Amino acid sequence: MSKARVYADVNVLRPKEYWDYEALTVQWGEQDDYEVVRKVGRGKYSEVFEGINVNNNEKCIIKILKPVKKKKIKREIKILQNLCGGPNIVKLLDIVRDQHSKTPSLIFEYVNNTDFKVLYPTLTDYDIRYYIYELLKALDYCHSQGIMHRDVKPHNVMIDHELRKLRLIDWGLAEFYHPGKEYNVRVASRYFKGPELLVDLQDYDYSLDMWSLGCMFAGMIFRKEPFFYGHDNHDQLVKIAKVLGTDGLNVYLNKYRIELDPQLEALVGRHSRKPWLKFMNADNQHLVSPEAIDFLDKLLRYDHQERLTALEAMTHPYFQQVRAAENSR
Ligand SMILES: Cc1cc(O)c2c(c1)C(=O)c1cc(O)cc(O)c1C2=O
Repeated sequence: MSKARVYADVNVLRPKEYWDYEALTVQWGEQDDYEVVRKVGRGKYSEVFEGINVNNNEKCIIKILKPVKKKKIKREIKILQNLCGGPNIVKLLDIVRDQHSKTPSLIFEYVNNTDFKVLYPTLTDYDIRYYIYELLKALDYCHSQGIMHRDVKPHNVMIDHELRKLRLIDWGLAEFYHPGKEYNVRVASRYFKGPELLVDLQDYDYSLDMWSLGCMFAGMIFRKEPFFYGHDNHDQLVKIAKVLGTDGLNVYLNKYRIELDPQLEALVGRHSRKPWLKFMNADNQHLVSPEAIDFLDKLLRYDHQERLTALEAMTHPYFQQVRAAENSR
Protein backbone atom coordinates (compact mmCIF):
# COMPACT_ATOMS: atom_id res chain seq x y z
CA MET A 1 0.00 0.00 0.00
CA SER A 2 2.02 2.97 -1.31
CA LYS A 3 2.46 5.49 -4.17
CA ALA A 4 5.07 8.11 -5.13
CA ARG A 5 4.33 11.55 -3.68
CA VAL A 6 5.97 13.02 -6.82
CA TYR A 7 6.58 12.25 -10.53
CA ALA A 8 4.25 9.27 -10.31
CA ASP A 9 2.55 9.69 -13.70
CA VAL A 10 5.78 10.38 -15.59
CA ASN A 11 5.88 7.01 -17.34
CA VAL A 12 2.05 6.76 -17.38
CA LEU A 13 1.97 9.90 -19.51
CA ARG A 14 4.89 8.98 -21.82
CA PRO A 15 5.05 6.83 -25.03
CA LYS A 16 5.46 3.09 -24.48
CA GLU A 17 8.64 3.36 -26.55
CA TYR A 18 10.03 5.17 -23.51
CA TRP A 19 9.86 2.63 -20.67
CA ASP A 20 9.35 -0.65 -22.52
CA TYR A 21 13.08 -1.48 -22.61
CA GLU A 22 12.35 -5.01 -23.82
CA ALA A 23 10.99 -3.81 -27.17
CA LEU A 24 14.34 -2.15 -27.83
CA THR A 25 16.84 -2.91 -30.58
CA VAL A 26 20.47 -2.00 -29.97
CA GLN A 27 22.19 -0.15 -32.79
CA TRP A 28 25.61 -1.55 -31.85
CA GLY A 29 28.83 0.21 -32.73
CA GLU A 30 32.13 -0.98 -34.15
CA GLN A 31 34.28 -2.78 -31.60
CA ASP A 32 37.22 -1.66 -33.71
CA ASP A 33 36.54 1.90 -32.60
CA TYR A 34 37.65 1.32 -29.02
CA GLU A 35 40.78 -0.12 -27.33
CA VAL A 36 41.48 -0.85 -23.63
CA VAL A 37 44.25 1.30 -22.19
CA ARG A 38 44.33 0.50 -18.48
CA LYS A 39 41.91 -1.28 -16.15
CA VAL A 40 40.54 1.13 -13.56
CA GLY A 41 38.03 -0.69 -11.40
CA ARG A 42 34.97 -2.83 -10.98
CA GLY A 43 31.32 -1.87 -11.25
CA LYS A 44 29.19 -4.68 -9.78
CA TYR A 45 28.97 -7.39 -12.44
CA SER A 46 31.14 -5.34 -14.82
CA GLU A 47 34.86 -4.73 -15.31
CA VAL A 48 35.85 -1.15 -16.13
CA PHE A 49 38.81 0.25 -18.06
CA GLU A 50 40.03 3.63 -19.26
CA GLY A 51 39.94 3.55 -23.08
CA ILE A 52 40.36 5.73 -26.19
CA ASN A 53 38.57 6.22 -29.55
CA VAL A 54 36.87 5.99 -32.94
CA ASN A 55 38.59 9.03 -34.43
CA ASN A 56 38.43 11.71 -31.72
CA ASN A 57 41.25 10.03 -29.85
CA GLU A 58 40.11 11.13 -26.40
CA LYS A 59 39.89 9.38 -23.05
CA CYS A 60 36.68 7.50 -22.29
CA ILE A 61 35.43 4.61 -20.17
CA ILE A 62 34.77 1.03 -21.20
CA LYS A 63 32.44 -1.03 -19.02
CA ILE A 64 32.42 -4.64 -20.14
CA LEU A 65 29.19 -6.00 -18.68
CA LYS A 66 29.35 -9.32 -16.86
CA PRO A 67 27.13 -11.51 -19.10
CA VAL A 68 23.67 -11.20 -17.52
CA LYS A 69 20.31 -11.53 -19.33
CA LYS A 70 19.57 -9.60 -22.53
CA LYS A 71 16.83 -8.17 -20.34
CA LYS A 72 19.02 -6.13 -17.98
CA ILE A 73 21.24 -4.86 -20.80
CA LYS A 74 18.35 -3.19 -22.64
CA ARG A 75 17.20 -1.78 -19.33
CA GLU A 76 20.51 -0.14 -18.44
CA ILE A 77 21.04 1.17 -21.97
CA LYS A 78 17.49 2.47 -22.34
CA ILE A 79 17.57 4.27 -19.01
CA LEU A 80 20.97 5.74 -19.85
CA GLN A 81 19.59 6.91 -23.17
CA ASN A 82 16.62 8.58 -21.41
CA LEU A 83 18.89 10.28 -18.87
CA CYS A 84 21.54 11.38 -21.37
CA GLY A 85 21.86 15.09 -20.87
CA GLY A 86 20.47 15.45 -17.36
CA PRO A 87 22.57 17.36 -14.76
CA ASN A 88 25.51 15.26 -13.55
CA ILE A 89 24.35 11.95 -15.05
CA VAL A 90 26.88 9.71 -16.80
CA LYS A 91 26.64 10.08 -20.58
CA LEU A 92 26.62 6.99 -22.83
CA LEU A 93 28.66 7.38 -26.05
CA ASP A 94 28.52 3.91 -27.59
CA ILE A 95 27.32 0.35 -27.15
CA VAL A 96 29.60 -2.01 -29.09
CA ARG A 97 29.33 -5.78 -29.42
CA ASP A 98 31.30 -8.49 -27.63
CA GLN A 99 34.89 -8.30 -28.87
CA HIS A 100 35.96 -11.10 -26.57
CA SER A 101 33.34 -13.34 -25.03
CA LYS A 102 29.74 -13.40 -23.76
CA THR A 103 28.90 -9.64 -23.42
CA PRO A 104 28.65 -6.20 -25.15
CA SER A 105 30.39 -3.06 -23.83
CA LEU A 106 29.09 0.35 -22.83
CA ILE A 107 31.26 3.33 -23.70
CA PHE A 108 30.87 6.42 -21.49
CA GLU A 109 32.89 9.64 -21.07
CA TYR A 110 36.07 9.93 -19.08
CA VAL A 111 35.25 10.48 -15.48
CA ASN A 112 38.44 11.45 -13.80
CA ASN A 113 37.89 9.10 -10.91
CA THR A 114 38.80 9.80 -7.34
CA ASP A 115 38.56 7.80 -4.15
CA PHE A 116 35.90 8.13 -1.42
CA LYS A 117 38.04 6.15 1.04
CA VAL A 118 40.70 8.88 0.92
CA LEU A 119 38.75 11.74 -0.68
CA TYR A 120 35.84 11.93 1.70
CA PRO A 121 38.02 12.20 4.83
CA THR A 122 39.60 15.33 3.33
CA LEU A 123 36.33 16.93 2.26
CA THR A 124 35.54 20.18 4.07
CA ASP A 125 32.15 21.06 5.51
CA TYR A 126 31.41 23.05 2.36
CA ASP A 127 32.70 20.45 -0.06
CA ILE A 128 30.02 18.08 1.25
CA ARG A 129 27.04 20.42 0.89
CA TYR A 130 28.31 21.12 -2.60
CA TYR A 131 28.57 17.53 -3.76
CA ILE A 132 25.49 16.22 -2.00
CA TYR A 133 23.77 19.10 -3.75
CA GLU A 134 25.21 18.20 -7.15
CA LEU A 135 24.20 14.59 -6.52
CA LEU A 136 20.69 15.78 -5.66
CA LYS A 137 20.46 17.57 -8.98
CA ALA A 138 21.25 14.25 -10.59
CA LEU A 139 18.62 12.39 -8.53
CA ASP A 140 15.85 14.93 -9.03
CA TYR A 141 16.49 14.61 -12.74
CA CYS A 142 16.27 10.86 -13.14
CA HIS A 143 13.33 10.85 -10.77
CA SER A 144 11.69 13.57 -12.81
CA GLN A 145 12.15 11.15 -15.71
CA GLY A 146 10.39 8.32 -13.91
CA ILE A 147 13.55 6.39 -13.14
CA MET A 148 14.83 5.08 -9.80
CA HIS A 149 18.60 4.46 -9.54
CA ARG A 150 18.29 1.85 -6.77
CA ASP A 151 21.98 1.73 -5.96
CA VAL A 152 23.07 5.12 -4.67
CA LYS A 153 26.37 4.76 -2.75
CA PRO A 154 29.79 6.48 -2.46
CA HIS A 155 31.08 4.26 -5.24
CA ASN A 156 28.44 5.24 -7.75
CA VAL A 157 29.06 8.94 -7.02
CA MET A 158 32.34 9.65 -8.80
CA ILE A 159 33.77 13.02 -7.90
CA ASP A 160 36.68 14.93 -9.47
CA HIS A 161 37.73 17.01 -6.46
CA GLU A 162 39.96 18.98 -8.85
CA LEU A 163 37.27 19.89 -11.38
CA ARG A 164 34.70 20.13 -8.58
CA LYS A 165 32.72 17.78 -10.85
CA LEU A 166 30.38 14.91 -9.89
CA ARG A 167 28.72 12.10 -11.84
CA LEU A 168 26.17 9.43 -10.96
CA ILE A 169 27.00 6.05 -12.45
CA ASP A 170 26.08 2.37 -12.77
CA TRP A 171 22.43 2.36 -13.76
CA GLY A 172 22.55 -1.41 -13.95
CA LEU A 173 20.05 -1.69 -11.11
CA ALA A 174 18.03 1.35 -12.13
CA GLU A 175 14.35 0.95 -13.09
CA PHE A 176 11.30 2.81 -14.39
CA TYR A 177 8.70 3.72 -11.75
CA HIS A 178 5.11 2.63 -12.37
CA PRO A 179 2.28 3.41 -9.91
CA GLY A 180 1.50 0.42 -7.67
CA LYS A 181 4.12 -1.94 -9.15
CA GLU A 182 5.82 -4.42 -6.85
CA TYR A 183 9.55 -4.54 -7.56
CA ASN A 184 12.18 -6.94 -6.29
CA VAL A 185 13.96 -5.95 -3.05
CA ARG A 186 17.34 -7.47 -4.02
CA VAL A 187 18.57 -4.11 -5.18
CA ALA A 188 21.18 -1.61 -4.08
CA SER A 189 23.88 -2.51 -1.56
CA ARG A 190 23.18 -3.71 1.99
CA TYR A 191 24.51 -0.68 3.88
CA PHE A 192 22.28 1.60 1.82
CA LYS A 193 19.20 -0.61 1.74
CA GLY A 194 16.09 1.28 2.72
CA PRO A 195 13.91 -0.31 5.44
CA GLU A 196 11.28 -1.01 2.78
CA LEU A 197 13.63 -3.51 1.17
CA LEU A 198 14.27 -5.04 4.59
CA VAL A 199 10.61 -5.50 5.61
CA ASP A 200 9.65 -6.49 2.07
CA LEU A 201 7.45 -3.55 1.12
CA GLN A 202 7.83 -4.16 -2.62
CA ASP A 203 5.73 -1.30 -3.94
CA TYR A 204 8.50 1.21 -3.22
CA ASP A 205 9.57 4.22 -5.31
CA TYR A 206 12.00 7.09 -6.00
CA SER A 207 12.06 7.70 -2.23
CA LEU A 208 14.31 4.64 -2.05
CA ASP A 209 17.25 6.60 -3.45
CA MET A 210 16.69 9.28 -0.82
CA TRP A 211 17.24 6.79 1.98
CA SER A 212 20.48 5.59 0.38
CA LEU A 213 21.51 9.24 0.04
CA GLY A 214 20.81 9.66 3.73
CA CYS A 215 23.16 6.76 4.54
CA MET A 216 26.01 8.30 2.53
CA PHE A 217 25.44 11.70 4.02
CA ALA A 218 25.54 10.30 7.54
CA GLY A 219 28.72 8.40 6.87
CA MET A 220 30.09 11.70 5.64
CA ILE A 221 29.18 14.07 8.45
CA PHE A 222 29.84 11.54 11.23
CA ARG A 223 32.88 10.06 9.45
CA LYS A 224 31.76 6.43 9.88
CA GLU A 225 31.31 4.54 6.61
CA PRO A 226 29.23 2.54 6.32
CA PHE A 227 26.92 4.19 8.82
CA PHE A 228 24.58 1.20 8.94
CA TYR A 229 27.18 -1.56 9.24
CA GLY A 230 24.87 -4.54 8.87
CA HIS A 231 26.22 -8.08 8.53
CA ASP A 232 23.32 -9.30 6.35
CA ASN A 233 19.82 -8.16 5.34
CA HIS A 234 18.41 -9.09 8.71
CA ASP A 235 21.18 -7.47 10.73
CA GLN A 236 20.90 -4.40 8.52
CA LEU A 237 17.40 -3.77 9.90
CA VAL A 238 18.61 -4.30 13.46
CA LYS A 239 21.63 -2.07 13.02
CA ILE A 240 19.11 0.56 11.88
CA ALA A 241 16.46 -0.17 14.52
CA LYS A 242 19.18 0.32 17.13
CA VAL A 243 19.56 3.95 15.94
CA LEU A 244 16.13 5.10 14.77
CA GLY A 245 14.38 3.21 17.54
CA THR A 246 11.87 0.36 17.30
CA ASP A 247 8.89 2.61 18.09
CA GLY A 248 9.43 4.19 14.72
CA LEU A 249 9.57 0.81 13.01
CA ASN A 250 6.37 -0.41 14.65
CA VAL A 251 4.39 2.61 13.59
CA TYR A 252 5.85 2.01 10.11
CA LEU A 253 4.90 -1.69 9.98
CA ASN A 254 1.35 -0.95 11.05
CA LYS A 255 0.82 1.95 8.69
CA TYR A 256 1.70 -0.36 5.78
CA ARG A 257 0.09 -3.38 7.42
CA ILE A 258 3.30 -5.29 6.79
CA GLU A 259 4.06 -8.09 9.21
CA LEU A 260 7.68 -8.63 10.11
CA ASP A 261 8.58 -12.31 9.78
CA PRO A 262 9.42 -14.20 12.97
CA GLN A 263 13.16 -14.69 13.46
CA LEU A 264 13.41 -11.06 12.15
CA GLU A 265 11.33 -9.34 14.76
CA ALA A 266 13.19 -11.19 17.52
CA LEU A 267 16.59 -10.22 16.09
CA VAL A 268 15.33 -6.64 16.12
CA GLY A 269 13.97 -6.79 19.66
CA ARG A 270 13.15 -3.37 21.09
CA HIS A 271 15.44 -0.36 21.29
CA SER A 272 14.94 3.29 22.23
CA ARG A 273 15.92 6.02 19.78
CA LYS A 274 19.46 7.37 19.61
CA PRO A 275 19.80 11.16 19.29
CA TRP A 276 21.85 12.06 16.22
CA LEU A 277 24.07 14.21 18.46
CA LYS A 278 25.29 11.10 20.30
CA PHE A 279 27.37 10.17 17.26
CA MET A 280 29.42 13.35 17.47
CA ASN A 281 33.14 13.01 18.22
CA ALA A 282 36.39 14.93 17.61
CA ASP A 283 36.96 13.65 14.09
CA ASN A 284 33.45 14.74 13.04
CA GLN A 285 32.70 17.96 14.97
CA HIS A 286 33.66 20.28 12.11
CA LEU A 287 30.91 18.72 9.95
CA VAL A 288 28.07 17.91 12.33
CA SER A 289 26.00 21.10 12.32
CA PRO A 290 22.43 21.49 13.58
CA GLU A 291 21.49 22.15 9.95
CA ALA A 292 23.25 18.98 8.77
CA ILE A 293 21.52 16.83 11.37
CA ASP A 294 18.14 18.31 10.51
CA PHE A 295 18.71 17.57 6.84
CA LEU A 296 19.97 14.09 7.63
CA ASP A 297 17.05 13.54 10.00
CA LYS A 298 14.58 14.27 7.18
CA LEU A 299 16.26 11.77 4.87
CA LEU A 300 16.43 8.85 7.30
CA ARG A 301 12.78 8.16 8.07
CA TYR A 302 11.39 4.61 8.16
CA ASP A 303 8.34 5.76 6.19
CA HIS A 304 9.59 6.29 2.64
CA GLN A 305 6.72 8.69 2.11
CA GLU A 306 8.03 10.84 4.99
CA ARG A 307 11.44 11.28 3.41
CA LEU A 308 12.33 14.47 1.59
CA THR A 309 12.18 14.39 -2.23
CA ALA A 310 15.26 15.18 -4.29
CA LEU A 311 13.71 18.58 -5.19
CA GLU A 312 12.67 19.40 -1.61
CA ALA A 313 16.10 18.51 -0.28
CA MET A 314 17.88 20.97 -2.62
CA THR A 315 16.00 23.86 -1.05
CA HIS A 316 16.82 22.87 2.49
CA PRO A 317 18.61 25.71 4.41
CA TYR A 318 21.59 23.30 4.68
CA PHE A 319 22.48 23.90 1.03
CA GLN A 320 21.62 27.58 1.25
CA GLN A 321 25.17 28.77 0.50
CA VAL A 322 25.71 26.32 -2.38
CA ARG A 323 22.57 27.68 -4.00
CA ALA A 324 23.74 31.22 -3.35
CA ALA A 325 26.55 30.76 -5.88
CA GLU A 326 24.63 29.55 -8.90
CA ASN A 327 22.36 32.60 -8.80
CA SER A 328 25.51 34.68 -9.05
CA ARG A 329 28.10 32.66 -11.00
C1 LIG B 1 27.30 2.44 -15.70
C2 LIG B 1 28.67 2.90 -15.30
C3 LIG B 1 29.12 4.11 -15.92
C4 LIG B 1 30.41 4.62 -15.61
O1 LIG B 1 30.79 5.82 -16.27
C5 LIG B 1 31.29 3.97 -14.67
C6 LIG B 1 30.85 2.73 -14.04
C7 LIG B 1 29.52 2.21 -14.35
C8 LIG B 1 31.76 2.01 -13.02
O2 LIG B 1 31.39 0.97 -12.47
C9 LIG B 1 33.15 2.60 -12.71
C10 LIG B 1 34.03 1.96 -11.77
C11 LIG B 1 35.32 2.52 -11.47
O3 LIG B 1 36.12 1.85 -10.55
C12 LIG B 1 35.77 3.71 -12.10
C13 LIG B 1 34.92 4.38 -13.04
O4 LIG B 1 35.46 5.54 -13.59
C14 LIG B 1 33.60 3.83 -13.36
C15 LIG B 1 32.68 4.55 -14.37
O5 LIG B 1 33.06 5.59 -14.91
